[PDB]
Amino acid sequence: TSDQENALEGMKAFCANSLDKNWPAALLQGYAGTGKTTLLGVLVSSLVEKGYKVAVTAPTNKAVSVLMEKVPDASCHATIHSLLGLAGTSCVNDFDVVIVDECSMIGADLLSMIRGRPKFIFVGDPAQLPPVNEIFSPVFRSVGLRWSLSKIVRGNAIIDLSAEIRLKSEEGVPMTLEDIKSILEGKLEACCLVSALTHEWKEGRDSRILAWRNATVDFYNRAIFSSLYPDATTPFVPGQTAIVDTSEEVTILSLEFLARVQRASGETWTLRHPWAMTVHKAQGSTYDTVFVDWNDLRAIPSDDFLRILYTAVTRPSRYLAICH
Amino acid sequence: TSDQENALEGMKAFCANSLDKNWPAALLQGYAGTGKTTLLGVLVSSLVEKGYKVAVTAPTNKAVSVLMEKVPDASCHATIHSLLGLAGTSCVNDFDVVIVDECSMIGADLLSMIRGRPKFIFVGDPAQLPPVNEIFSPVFRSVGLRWSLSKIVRGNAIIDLSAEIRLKSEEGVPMTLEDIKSILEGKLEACCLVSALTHEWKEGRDSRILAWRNATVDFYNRAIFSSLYPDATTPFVPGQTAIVDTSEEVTILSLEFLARVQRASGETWTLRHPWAMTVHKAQGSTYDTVFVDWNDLRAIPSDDFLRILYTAVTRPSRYLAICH
Repeated sequence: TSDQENALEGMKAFCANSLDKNWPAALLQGYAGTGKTTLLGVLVSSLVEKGYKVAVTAPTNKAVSVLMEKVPDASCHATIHSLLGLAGTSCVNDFDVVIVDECSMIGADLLSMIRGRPKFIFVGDPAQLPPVNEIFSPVFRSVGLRWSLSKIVRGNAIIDLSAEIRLKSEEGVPMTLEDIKSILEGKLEACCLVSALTHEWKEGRDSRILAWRNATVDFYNRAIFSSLYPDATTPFVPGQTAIVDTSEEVTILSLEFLARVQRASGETWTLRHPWAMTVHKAQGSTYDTVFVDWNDLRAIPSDDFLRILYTAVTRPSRYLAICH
Repeated sequence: TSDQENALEGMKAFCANSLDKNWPAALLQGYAGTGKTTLLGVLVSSLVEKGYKVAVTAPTNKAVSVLMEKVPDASCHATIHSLLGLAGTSCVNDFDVVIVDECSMIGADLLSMIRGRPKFIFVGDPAQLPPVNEIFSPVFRSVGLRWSLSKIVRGNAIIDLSAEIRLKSEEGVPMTLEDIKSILEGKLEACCLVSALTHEWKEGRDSRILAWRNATVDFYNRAIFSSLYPDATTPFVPGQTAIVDTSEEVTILSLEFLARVQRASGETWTLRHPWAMTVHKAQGSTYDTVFVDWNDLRAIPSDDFLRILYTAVTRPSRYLAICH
């Protein structure tokens, strides 16, 4: 690869203090289909082989949960709040290299309290949404070392649609459903809901709908709750997966204004459906195969488009479907 | 070079339509001492040798005047307002490649009316000041192709001070005059005013002082006017160089509420001293050897520092001096 190895060779030397010292920063800036989360495996493998103490970190629990499968050579997979005790005790000084991930939603306060003795590396995508009440992630305003990856390298349709969306974003012509149909013809990786994903859930596979909030994702969740379990005697059902750490999926083991929440894998404890949801809560978390409701994203927004569509087309891992 | 050739190979192919089409954008993002204005010579030479019709453009007349010496192989060195007739006639369609320069001060309106049939390439530095009433240049928010250069490659002191300023910018420790003295000891490329640069002007060399405005650059200009010409019979003197196109130096040939302004080189016509000036008006324009008044930049600003100091240390070409 052209950009990938250039970005790697130089981070692999900035970590080893080959460059000038007192630089506690870096950047990657990959778009999609680039090794924005692929070259990190090689980097972490090399650093562990070098004898360092690396930590792979993410702002959300779902992102680091994915990273566990993506990066099986790190040491302290944790949330950004758990490596510094921000909200137990800060364990950051025990590490030599910190590799932050999905930094596109990282707020300014995280940069303010990201200080530490190890070398911090940031990974993000400038084409995704910025954090709430904030227009462009401050990590991209980094004045120190920088790197950039702008390709779609490696017969695919999940990322080709995102590339087309980005292409139409930099020029004035908008993107309308006829363009979607004309680009999604023959690829057959898109189907350009309630019963379909209910049948999916009967088989076991779980999906989601990337609609807006406060008006759609409750009507698009109560229907699935009624259809999947015909009898509704309790707000939840044993064996169901639930949502709220932050934005972490939990299992349900029993009930009773009382409930039970099996957290993590084996951690049972005591104390939001996972089907209908919003693109904002989707940022950073893949949620596997997902369906996209075009009639919601096209209707209300008029300026954020081509950026809401991005970060919504990149969520699915193998199957995407747009419904009109 | 590592980053330079990677940035070149890829622009040299995006221009030739080797990549995907309908991408009317690019980026370079060099800091200082990088080939942010050096690899452009090679690029333009290759494109002219390829048979294209390239145009080297800048938002200010001083920047393109410098580019004429830096780039002697272009075809239509002009202001950004002259290649599109924004304010005669737009000549942009006659060109195949447009290479914009010093894009760090380019406003959003320039991106809005930058549309055209040729392929537009943007060059800028994220570490410099943003355009007025605007926090971060929209060109860096480009979603299309991107490139980055972050080095100080190629016993020098004019850019080493800027590198140190940037290094102190990304961490919480500020930079104070004792640090300036400790870094500027033995380098002897800095002297860490009125009489000194008046003696400079008697010899012929002209310098400047990068102070603030509305309070300092008038007292720091009237004194030089009185000292350089002991008798003050007219606001200007024949043979003097003057300032205000926009931010373009002109000569004075005669006077008479009447005057004469020899514009350009040979263009005589009819109708701000060049000594004391502001860092804002300094952006993009080198103004050769310059002196920097530390007591002005240190006193009033408290947040913009390390960014006002940048774009003020990079203005001089061969000699820098800081006075306290």
